[PDB]
Amino acid sequence: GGMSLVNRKQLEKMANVRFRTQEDEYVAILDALEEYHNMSENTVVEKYLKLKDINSLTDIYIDTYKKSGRNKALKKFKEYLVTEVLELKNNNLTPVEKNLHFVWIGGQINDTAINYINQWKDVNSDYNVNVFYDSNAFLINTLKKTVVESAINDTLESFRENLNDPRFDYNKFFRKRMEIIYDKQKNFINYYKAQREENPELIIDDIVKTYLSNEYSKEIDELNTYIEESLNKITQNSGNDVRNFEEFKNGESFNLYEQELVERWNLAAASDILRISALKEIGGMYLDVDMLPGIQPDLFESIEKPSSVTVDFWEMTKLEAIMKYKEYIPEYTSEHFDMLDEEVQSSFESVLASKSDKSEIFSSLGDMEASPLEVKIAFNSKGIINQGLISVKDSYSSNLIVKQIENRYKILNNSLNPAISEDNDFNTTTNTFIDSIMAEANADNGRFMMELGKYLRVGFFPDVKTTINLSGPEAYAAAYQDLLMFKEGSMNIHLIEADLRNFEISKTNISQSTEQEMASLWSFDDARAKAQFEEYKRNYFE
Amino acid sequence: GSKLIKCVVVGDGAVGKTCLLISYTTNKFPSEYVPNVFDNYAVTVMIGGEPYTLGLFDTAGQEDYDRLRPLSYPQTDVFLVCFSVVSPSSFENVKEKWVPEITHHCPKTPFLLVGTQIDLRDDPSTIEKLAKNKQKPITPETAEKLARDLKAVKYVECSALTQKGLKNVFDEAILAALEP
Ligand SMILES: Nc1nc2c(ncn2[C@@H]2O[C@H](COP(=O)(O)OP(=O)(O)O)[C@@H](O)[C@H]2O)c(=O)[nH]1
Ligand SMILES: O=c1ccn([C@@H]2O[C@H](COP(=O)(O)OP(=O)(O)O)[C@@H](O)[C@H]2O)c(=O)[nH]1
Ligand SMILES: [Mg+2]
Ligand SMILES: [Mn+2]
Repeated sequence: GGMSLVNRKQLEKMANVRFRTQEDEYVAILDALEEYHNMSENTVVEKYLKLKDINSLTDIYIDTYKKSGRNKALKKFKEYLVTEVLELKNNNLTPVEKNLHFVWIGGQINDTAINYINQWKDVNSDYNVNVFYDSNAFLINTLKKTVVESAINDTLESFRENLNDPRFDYNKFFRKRMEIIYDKQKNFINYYKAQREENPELIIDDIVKTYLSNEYSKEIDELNTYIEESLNKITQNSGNDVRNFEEFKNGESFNLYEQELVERWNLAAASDILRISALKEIGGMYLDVDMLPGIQPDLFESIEKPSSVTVDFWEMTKLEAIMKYKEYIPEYTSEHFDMLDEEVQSSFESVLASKSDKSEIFSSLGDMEASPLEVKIAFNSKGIINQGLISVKDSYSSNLIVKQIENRYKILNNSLNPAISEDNDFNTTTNTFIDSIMAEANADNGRFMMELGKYLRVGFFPDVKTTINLSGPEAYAAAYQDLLMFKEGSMNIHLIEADLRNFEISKTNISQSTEQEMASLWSFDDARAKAQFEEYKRNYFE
Repeated sequence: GSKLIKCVVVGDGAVGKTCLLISYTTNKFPSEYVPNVFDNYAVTVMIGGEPYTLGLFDTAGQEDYDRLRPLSYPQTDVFLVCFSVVSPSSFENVKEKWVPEITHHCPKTPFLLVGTQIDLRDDPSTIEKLAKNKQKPITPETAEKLARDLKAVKYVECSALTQKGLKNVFDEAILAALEP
């Protein structure tokens, strides 16, 4: 597609100037560019790192000589470098280790998550399946459920005293609920820190159930049975304990993992940090437990798609039909399928009747190849999302994402830790936190900082998506930019869709329009917040 | 495009800001759900045989983010000040909140006044529950006057659902960002 990179001869012709001294900085560039070409027995990582040297060399020439006439030629040389990265990425490939990585932490894996995972097992017999759990942390979801429920009723006690709606909308409800959740959550953190200063060998679940027994009179026998049932269930479903994943545990992002797991009860974020380190150290394809295998290309491409239905409507309808007539997943929704005409419905009933094996319904992954430089990512509505990742073991980008997540957590904790150290209510702690954010905010990180200031709200307030910017897809784009701009710790993303499309995965490798993907486990929108309000009102009145 | 146009979409919660940018950049209204993706709303446009990257940024309209939101305002070339024509509180917050806020942080930056959800003008259900007060939907003539009064460049209507005036809103957004 592109154009071969310029030779040592081709660059002097390009960067030629008259009355020129051939500088030591300029020769350094030619010297490095010559070596790059006779490097035909080296791996792509060594090659990539040459290009990084070349670019860093080019940049010091321009910083030292700001009026030189070669600058305008060397900048165009730089653009050739970034093109060669894509040449590196596309030609010399490596087979991807046949590992499918899932992550379910914080509580018991439900049958929907297992049913979905089994669809990946049944059609990828050659694939080692790994379902990551954290044996010390089975009670985080129970703790969160108890504290949030407690906070819903405490919030509604301040609503019964008052009338229908003087100014008591769903907006005031989630604001007041947020203040009460932050007092309870801070109380648990304070208890968690005190117990690990007393004896730091205590596991997380041991501290959670004493806290639950002491504050909510929870029967510890029923919680040890939940733990034993959750450990039993995951160990029969390809479980891999995080605690026996030593490279993660000894890593620098484990303190970040436990921050979200224990302090924030954000398991989406904890899962964001763990997934990338599992690729860096084991390699393979990571998948979210709400993602299904890809449907076979020539299937249902006999039924004409009606004009009166969205494409995205059609993609959901497919899976619904499969499950309705082939029942591979029980309790799967049928609501989009049940909204078509009887004739187009029986069209689905005919085509599916004609198939016997699940190989004839879901594509298999098979032998997959990829570049040692790249981590491939899934695309959704013209945007990257880490709900599908393919990476070669110890890929250059995989390390770049980890450092990107680590860097963002450094900025956050820098501004957050001083504020939470002062033991004040939510509103005061927010205001102190934001004061610090604005001080460290410029035009390059402003938009990222804009999102950090909501960090305490994540998973308890409507329309808060800080996790995306901290541990999620933003850090993957900033990494891809780091790769393409021979940089470390990119913040201001200058890349567009077509740039990022370099790292997509075939839409035939994942079905993304699943039932469970429509319900986010860590985020909710305004509309779903308004619903919850009338739901809580009636659940309290009963 | 070697030249980048920062357009920042501003306005009250639940006026159709997010759906606006999704509908425009993907040609698909997100009726089903919004996936938790890195947004990266960036359209390449050719104008007088010169390539431009149009950068679109969503914002949190709510009071709770009144101090965080302007952190994204620097380097802004054009604002879409948005209001739902079936929500006169969103329209009355254009004069009272949004136009002051952008003239405070970006005083020389032009802004389009943008009507959203126009399809819900001719919607049975939403009229009579609105008609349960003084409230009536906002006429394009009322909003064209507020545009002139507040020194907006233009008034533009659109529906993210029917994509009706949708392409025009953003066309006029680059025109604001190139005019003196
Ligand atoms: N009828 C109609 N509804 C819309 C339109 N744009 C958005 N909506 C809906 O109105 C609500 C506005 O939400 P959103 O787009 O998130 O606005 P934001 O909160 O201001 O970003 C959502 O429930 C949308 O589904 C439109 O053009 N027409
Ligand atoms: O209680 C939870 C909730 C989420 N997750 C992890 O976080 C991912 C995010 O799932 P979701 O689809 O809810 O995220 P979204 O797609 O809404 O960003 C899941 O697949 C899990 O790996 C988890 O381990 N425990
Ligand atoms: Mg929005
Ligand atoms: Mn999901």
